[PDB]
Amino acid sequence: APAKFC
Amino acid sequence: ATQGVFTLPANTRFGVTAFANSSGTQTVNVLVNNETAATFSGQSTNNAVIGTQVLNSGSSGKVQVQVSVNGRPSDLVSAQVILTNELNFALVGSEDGTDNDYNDAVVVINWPLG
Amino acid sequence: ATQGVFTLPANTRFGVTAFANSSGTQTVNVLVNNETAATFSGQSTNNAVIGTQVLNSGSSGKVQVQVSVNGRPSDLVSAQVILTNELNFALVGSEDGTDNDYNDAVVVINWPLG
Ligand SMILES: *C(=O)C[C@@H]1O[C@@H](C)[C@@H](O)[C@@H](O)[C@@H]1O
Ligand SMILES: *C(=O)C[C@@H]1O[C@@H](C)[C@@H](O)[C@@H](O)[C@@H]1O
Ligand SMILES: [Ca+2]
Ligand SMILES: [Ca+2]
Ligand SMILES: [Ca+2]
Ligand SMILES: [Ca+2]
Repeated sequence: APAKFC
Repeated sequence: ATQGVFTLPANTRFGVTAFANSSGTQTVNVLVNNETAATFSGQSTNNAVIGTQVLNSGSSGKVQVQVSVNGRPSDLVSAQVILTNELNFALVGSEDGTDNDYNDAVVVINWPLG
Repeated sequence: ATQGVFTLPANTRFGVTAFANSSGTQTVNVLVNNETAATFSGQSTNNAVIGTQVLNSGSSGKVQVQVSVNGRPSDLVSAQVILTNELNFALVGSEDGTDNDYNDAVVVINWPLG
């Protein structure tokens, strides 16, 4: 469950 | 030009509602007099309401809408429209990607209430 | 003039949401090609969402919004506004009484979706 920011 | 920034009449209640149409999780911030007054968050590709609330425009009447996805500001388009000199709509669209449908978070502000 | 009637691009999905700001119970009918396709009901003086749904504009693309309060047709005002030649809003306010704030039921239609 790939989580990302910016 | 600057987009998503609206001058409301002072000390007036307004509704703000945010819709989603993107596989990206939308973060909407509503600022009153430069202070974050409300924050909505959600993901939907079927126009789901990801937040709704009543705010007061305060002494300055300045309301600003900001949209970001995973902490990346979306590009904004906006306008205000007034019907029979009474009913106010402030409208925001945003784009978090490349396809330019500008609906990824749609934000609607309306006043007066009651 | 006629109000609350909108020609959309054919066979297009669109959002429709209704707000309430009256002490009267608001009834909102949305017709697609002159046939009822959605109906919302609710009472609020706090801009509560009384309904939200996605519809298809069908082959004609004709969409009509009606508002009643306890069987009584409300006076409508409407307009459509398009942002960056892509994001569409169809806006309706209505008056059920005498103060003319025209927010008694506020209906917002937006497209494209997705
Ligand atoms: C990917 O996140 C693109 C994002 O979601 C698509 C399904 C579509 O709604 C597009 O407009 C949006 O930018
Ligand atoms: C009733 O007198 C009028 C009805 O309800 C009020 C609370 C207010 O919202 C008014 O605008 C509406 O027409
Ligand atoms: Ca997009
Ligand atoms: Ca989209
Ligand atoms: Ca009224
Ligand atoms: Ca009212």
